[PDB]
Amino acid sequence: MRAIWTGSIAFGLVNVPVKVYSATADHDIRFHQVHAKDNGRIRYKRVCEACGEVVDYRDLARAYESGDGQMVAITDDDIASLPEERSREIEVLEFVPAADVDPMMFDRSYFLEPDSKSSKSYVLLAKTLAETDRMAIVHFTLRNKTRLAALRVKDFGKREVMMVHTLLWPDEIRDPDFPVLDQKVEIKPAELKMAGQVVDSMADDFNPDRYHDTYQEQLQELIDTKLEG
Amino acid sequence: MRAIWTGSIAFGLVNVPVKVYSATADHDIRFHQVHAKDNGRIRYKRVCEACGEVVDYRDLARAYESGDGQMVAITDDDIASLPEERSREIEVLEFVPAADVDPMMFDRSYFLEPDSKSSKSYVLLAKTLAETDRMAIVHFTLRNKTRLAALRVKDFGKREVMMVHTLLWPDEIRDPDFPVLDQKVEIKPAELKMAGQVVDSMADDFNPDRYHDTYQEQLQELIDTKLEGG
Amino acid sequence: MRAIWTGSIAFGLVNVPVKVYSATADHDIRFHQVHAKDNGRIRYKRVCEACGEVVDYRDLARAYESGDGQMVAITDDDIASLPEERSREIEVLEFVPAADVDPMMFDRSYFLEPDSKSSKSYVLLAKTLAETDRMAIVHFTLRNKTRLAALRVKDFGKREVMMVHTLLWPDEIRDPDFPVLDQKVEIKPAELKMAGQVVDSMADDFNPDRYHDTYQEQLQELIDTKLEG
Amino acid sequence: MRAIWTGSIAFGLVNVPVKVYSATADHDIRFHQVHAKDNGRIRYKRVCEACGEVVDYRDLARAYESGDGQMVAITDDDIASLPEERSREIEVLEFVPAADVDPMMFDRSYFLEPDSKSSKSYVLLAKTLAETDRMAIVHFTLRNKTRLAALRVKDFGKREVMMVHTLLWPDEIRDPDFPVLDQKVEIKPAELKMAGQVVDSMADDFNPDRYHDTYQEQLQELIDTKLEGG
Amino acid sequence: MRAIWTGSIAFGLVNVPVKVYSATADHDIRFHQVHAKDNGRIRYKRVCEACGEVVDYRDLARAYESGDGQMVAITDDDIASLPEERSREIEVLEFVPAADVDPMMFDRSYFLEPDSKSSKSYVLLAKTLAETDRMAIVHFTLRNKTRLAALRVKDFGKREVMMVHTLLWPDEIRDPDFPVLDQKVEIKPAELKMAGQVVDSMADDFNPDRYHDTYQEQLQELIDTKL
Amino acid sequence: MRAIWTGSIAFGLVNVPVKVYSATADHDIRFHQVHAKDNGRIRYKRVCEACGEVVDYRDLARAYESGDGQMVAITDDDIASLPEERSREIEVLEFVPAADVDPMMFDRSYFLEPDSKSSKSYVLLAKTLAETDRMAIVHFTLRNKTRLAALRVKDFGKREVMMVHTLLWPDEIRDPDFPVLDQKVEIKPAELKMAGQVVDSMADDFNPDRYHDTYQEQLQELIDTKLEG
DNA sequence: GAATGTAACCATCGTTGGTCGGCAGCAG
DNA sequence: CCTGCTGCCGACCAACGATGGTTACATTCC
DNA sequence: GAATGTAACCATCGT
DNA sequence: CGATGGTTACATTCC
Repeated sequence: MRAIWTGSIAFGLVNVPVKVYSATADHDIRFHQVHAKDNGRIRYKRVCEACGEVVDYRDLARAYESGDGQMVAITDDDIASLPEERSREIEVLEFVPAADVDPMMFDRSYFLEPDSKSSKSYVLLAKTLAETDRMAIVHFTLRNKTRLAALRVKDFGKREVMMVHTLLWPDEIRDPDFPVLDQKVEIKPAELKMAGQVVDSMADDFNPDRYHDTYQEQLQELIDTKLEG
Repeated sequence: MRAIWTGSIAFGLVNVPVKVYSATADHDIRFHQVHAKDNGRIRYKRVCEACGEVVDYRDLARAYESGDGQMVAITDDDIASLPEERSREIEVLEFVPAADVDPMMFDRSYFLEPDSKSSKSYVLLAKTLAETDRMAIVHFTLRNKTRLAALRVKDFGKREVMMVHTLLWPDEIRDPDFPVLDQKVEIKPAELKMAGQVVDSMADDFNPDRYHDTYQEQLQELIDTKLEGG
Repeated sequence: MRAIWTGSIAFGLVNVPVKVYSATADHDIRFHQVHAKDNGRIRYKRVCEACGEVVDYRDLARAYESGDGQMVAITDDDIASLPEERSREIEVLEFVPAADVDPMMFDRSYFLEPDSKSSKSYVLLAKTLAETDRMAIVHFTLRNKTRLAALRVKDFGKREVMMVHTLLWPDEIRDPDFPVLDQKVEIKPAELKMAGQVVDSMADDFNPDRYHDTYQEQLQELIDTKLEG
Repeated sequence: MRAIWTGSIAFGLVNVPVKVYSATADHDIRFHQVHAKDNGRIRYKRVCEACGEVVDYRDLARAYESGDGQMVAITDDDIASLPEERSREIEVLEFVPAADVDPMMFDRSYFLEPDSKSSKSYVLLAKTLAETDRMAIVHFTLRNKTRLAALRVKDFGKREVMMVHTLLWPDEIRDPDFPVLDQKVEIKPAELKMAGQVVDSMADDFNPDRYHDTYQEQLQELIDTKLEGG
Repeated sequence: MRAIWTGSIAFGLVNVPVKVYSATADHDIRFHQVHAKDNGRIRYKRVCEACGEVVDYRDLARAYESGDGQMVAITDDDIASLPEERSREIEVLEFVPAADVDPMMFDRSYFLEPDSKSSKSYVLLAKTLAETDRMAIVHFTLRNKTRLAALRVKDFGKREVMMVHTLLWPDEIRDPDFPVLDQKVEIKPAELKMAGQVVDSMADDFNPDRYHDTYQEQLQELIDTKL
Repeated sequence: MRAIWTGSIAFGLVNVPVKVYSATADHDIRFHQVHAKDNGRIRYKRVCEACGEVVDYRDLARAYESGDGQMVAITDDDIASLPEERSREIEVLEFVPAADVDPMMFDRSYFLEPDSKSSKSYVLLAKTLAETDRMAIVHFTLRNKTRLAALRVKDFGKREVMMVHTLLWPDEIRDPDFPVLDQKVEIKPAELKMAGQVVDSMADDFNPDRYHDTYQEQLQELIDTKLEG
C-alpha cells in the first residue's frame, strides 16, 4: 500500500499531518489490446481531421462545443487565469451528524494515517468525532481538482481509523419526477401483514463472505488454464 | 429523463417490472482535443508495434500480462465459454438491516420507476422496506457485467422512491495496516474535554445549498464571455 | 383459441400476468328461426304495452318486483352509486386444501396461460400448489359480476396448467330437506352383500371415449346430407 | 322446493323410484324491463325482415347457418326422424371411482328423494356407493335433452342423499395448446422453499360463511330503501 | 539557511508544523590547529597513557569517577533502560506571562519558519501570543537532549516571527549568599538626589550601529594585505 | 563559590572594587571515556599526519582557510599590533532603559560583590539603577577575551546584588525575513475566539519548581544504584 | 450513458549528497 | 577553589531515478 | 367475436 | 283442472 497524498487536516488553529491511502481497489481483471496475428502491442496515434497529419501532444488545445457554438478553443492561458488551487489542505468547513449524509452522496473512500510520529493530534480528533458521532465536511483536493468530501471515523477492530469519503456536489443529484408515485393506491392490512413473512423469510444479517464475484473467479481460472497450456 | 434499463425485481413469486434511471449526473465541463493550428477534430489511429500496420478494430484481441507468462492472448471464443450474464432481472439475495451495510461500500446510485400497469407491488414493497428499515442485497447487471448492489427506499418530499446502490465486492476493501494506531498514547481529560469546544464551535446541520463548485462556476462563466466575443 | 380476459393473479407482492381461455365449449348447434314462406331472419321488435309502439333501447329501464311492491324503478344513476369495479386482477383470498371444495360448487372452467417475458412466477406457483395439493380461492371478475372462483393446477400430460373454476356462492346451495330420510329403516347384512355384488359387477374405469352424444351425431349427419343435396 | 322430474333409476332388474330437485338456485336479482316513461312491460314482437309483418309461432322453422350453406329449412319430418328422447328412467352405464371424474367435468347438480313409502331400495344403493366409493355414470334426460350425468352419495349430517351431477360430454373440453409451458426453466431449491411460507401464510381452511356476494348485498339494500322510500 | 530540526509544536489537538533555524551565529573568527612547517591538519590518536595500548572508537564505554566513587563504569545496556527522548515535537506545557520570565535563563535562541503554504496555524498562534502577551514554556529536543525552552513571538518589521528561546533549568542558578550585604547600610537622601542627576547624564538610547566590535574589525584588516 | 575575576567599575568619579562569581553552572554530568581493561586517561597526541612532524605546544600556529585556503601564518608581531587587553577593569558606555533591550542576545550571567569595607558605594549604585529602571551597557574583559555586557540589578529575597549579563554582538543576529511571513492570508474572526480560548485554557503561572530534568535526574539514580551495586 | 481501453503528468518512496551540531582535550 | 577551544566523530537537508496512480479522453456499444 | 341479460314457449309437478 | 322452471333464441359496449 502506497500513499497518494501527504498533507494535513486544517481548520483554524488545528493542523493534523496525515497521509491518504486509497481504501478500495477494483479487483476486475484488466486486459491489454494487441494485434490479432503478430500479438504486438497497440499504440494510439493522433490524426488531425483537417489535414490527416499526425500531431504531437504539444499541438493539442482543449475545445468546448455546446449544441451550436462549437469550437470554443480554450487555450492554456485562460486556465492560468483561473485561480488554480493545488492545495495540500483538507480544509474543514463544518461538523455535521453522521446521519445527515445519505448514502447516494458518497463517491470514493480513502484512509488517513498519521504521517508524523506525533499522533496525539490525530487520535484526539478521531476520539472526539467517534464519541460525539459527527462528520466533518471538507474541501479535499486530491491531485488538481477540488471535491467535496466528508471526514468520518470507523473502527477496524482494535484500531480507530479516520477516513475520507468523496462526495457528489448537491446539484449533481437529479430528482425523481415520476408522476406514477403521486397517485394513491389502497393496500389492505392483510397485504401489509403478508409482506412481513416474505421479508423475514429471506431476512438475514450482512455477511460479507457469502458474496463472491463468480464471473471473475471463473475468468481467473480460465486465464490460468491458458497460462499453463 | 431517459431510462437505461428495463427489467424487473424477481426473487420467486415476486416480480415487479421497473425501469432504471441514473440518479447522479456530472456537471463537470467535458472538453475534446482539437488541432491547434487547424481547429480540427482529433481522431485516434491504432498502430501495432510489431509491424507498424494500422490495425482495424476487428483485427484486435484482448491480452493479459502478469509477470511471468507473456502474450497470454484471450480469444473471443473463450468468453463464450464463460457463462454469459444477460439477465434482465434484479435477482434479490436477502434482506439486511439498513445499518449493517457500511457507507464505504456504495459507489453508484440509480432510481427505480414502476413499469407495470399497476404499481401496487412496487408501492407495497417500498412500504415494508421502510417499516422494517432493511436493505436488499441484490445481483444487478447493467450491461453484460453483474455487480453486487443494494436496494433501499428514500423519501423525496411526498414521493417514496426505491433506489439501487451498486456496491463494491467485499474483497475490494483493503485493510488499514497502520502499525501507528497499535501503539497507545496517554491522554488527559483536560485536552479530551477541550476538543469538545473546538469541534462544537463549528458544529452545524448539513445544509445542501451551502457548498458550490466554485471552480466550475468560474470556468463556466469564462466559457460564455469567450463564446460571445468569438 | 382466443383470450377472453387479460389480467394478472395478484395477492400482494405476487403479480402473475396471465390470459384466460374458455376451457369448455358446448358442441350443440345454434339454429336460427326463419320465415316459413320467406326463409328470412327475424329481428325482435320491442313493443311497450302502455304505448303500443316500438321502443328503442335508449328508452329502457330495469324494474324490480316483489309481492306488494312491483314498480321499483331503477336507473343507471343508482347503479353508478353502487360500487362496481372491473378490476383486471384475480385477487386471491386463501389457499384451502384441494379436497375441501365439494364438486357441487364448480360452475365453469377456464385456462391460464402465462403472459409475461418470464413464466417463472407462473411455473413456480403451479409447482407449489400441486406439491402441497392446495386450492386458492379467488375473486374472479369477468365482464362485470365478480364471481367467487377456485384456482387449481392440472397436468395435461407433460404440461402443468393452472385453471380457474367459477364457484357458486355457499348460500346458493339449497337444503336437502327430506323427511323420509330422517326416519331409519332396518336392513340386514345378508341381502346387503347381494347389493354389493351387482354394483361391482358393472364396475369399470373412466373411458371418456366410451360415451358420445349419439343423438347429436344423428342430428349432425342429418343436416349435412340435406346441405349437400 | 318443487320437483323438476319424477321417474326411476334404470338397472335392468333394479328400479329405484325417485324425484329430482335442483341442488343450486342462483340468488342474483332478476330484473325485467319497463318503459322509461310509462313503466309498462315490453312484449317482444316477431317481425321478419322480408315482409314487415308479425309472425305467429306456427309460421317459423329452425334453420342452420354454416358458411355458404344458407336457406337450410328443417321441416316437421326431419326432427321427427330422430328417436324420441323423452324418457322417465335414469339409465346407468358403469361404476367409476369418485376420484376418476374431474372437477372440470361437472356442469350442474341435483338432489334425489325416495318417491315412495318404501325407501329400502334407495338407502340400499347409497350404502354400497358410500363404503365402496364409486360414481355411477348415467344417461339423464331432464325435459328433452339427454346429458351425461354422474351419480354420487353426499352426506348432510345423518342424511345420505344421492346427487346427480350433469356432465358435459368429454368432446366439449378443450386442450391447452401453450408452447410456453412446454419449455423448462431452471429453478432453485431456495425459490421453492420461499414458496412454502407465502402459501402457508395465506393457507387456511375452507369456511363457507367467510365469503359473501358483497355487490349483491349492497345492490339488495338499494331496492328496499327505494321501495320503502315511496 | 539550514533547518537543524523539523517538526511541530503540539499542545494537545493543536499542532503547528515548523522548521527551526539558529537565530544567532557568532561572527568571531574561529581558527583550527595547523602545522607551521608541515601545513597539515593534526589528527588526534586515541592512545591510553597508562599502558601504551592503542585504542579505537566503538570499544570504550563512559566512566564516572569522583571523590569516594572511582571507576564507576557505564555501558550501552545501562542507558538502554533510560527512555529515549528523541521526540520530534515541541511539547507546550503552559502559557506564563511574557514579562515574568527572568532574562537570567535565556542561553540560546532559534527561529521558527512555517511549513508549506498551509501555514494558517502559525499566523494564528503568533497572533494570539502577541495579543495576550504570553510565552509558552515547552520541552524542546534538538538531537537527543531535552532542554527547557520558552516560545515567544516578536516583531521584525512587517513580519511576525515566533522564536524558541532556551532556558536553563531552575536548579542551575546558584543562590547568592553574600554576608557583606547582611548588614544594613544607611544611604544619604541627598546622595539619592545626587545620583538622580547622575543617571540622566549618560542616559543614551540603545543604538546597535553606535557600537561595533574592535578586535574583529582590526584582525581582518591585516588579512587584506596578505590576500 | 570561587571568584573568577576581580576588578572595578570604571566610571570616572566612581570606582567600585568587586569580585565576580558565575551565577549559573550547568548540571549535566560530564563523562570521561576510559579503556575497558586499562581504564586509563586517553591523552590525545598532537602529531601532524601530513609530514610526521611532532608539533609542540609552542610550535602550533593557528590558520584559517578564509576565502580560497590562504592559510596565512600569524606571529608575535600581529598580537603586538592589536592593543593589549590585559586590563582588569570594565567601563560603562551608556544607560539604556531595560525595556529597550531584548533577550535574544543574552547568554551568560554573573554576580558581583563589594570588594571594600565601604560597601556604601556598591549599594548606592544599585539603588539608582533600580529607581531608573535602566541597564548600563559595558565592555566585559574576561580571561583573554572582551565581550559586550550589560549590568542590571536584581533582588534575591532581602539581598541586593548587582548582576552582569554579557550580550552576543548585534552583528551576530541573522535575518529571518522570509516571503512566507511577508505573504499575508485572510484570518476570520471566528477562530480568534476559539484560539484565545485554547490558549487561556492552558494558561498558568511560572513556578520554577514545576519542571525538573527527569531524564537527567533519574539517570543519577541509575548511577547511584550502579555505584552501590 | 455505459464499460474499456491509452496516454499524458503527478506523486510518494527510495538513496547519494554537506552542515552543524554535542561531546572532550588544555590556560597560572 | 575554574575556563576557552576543535574532530573521535555524528545526525540533520536536496537532485535525480523507478513505480504507482490520478485525470482526461476517445472508441466502441443504442 | 363470448359473456351477459331477458323474454318466449312448452313441459310438468301439484290439486 | 292452475303455477314453476326448463330450453329455446334473441340484442349487448368486447382482450
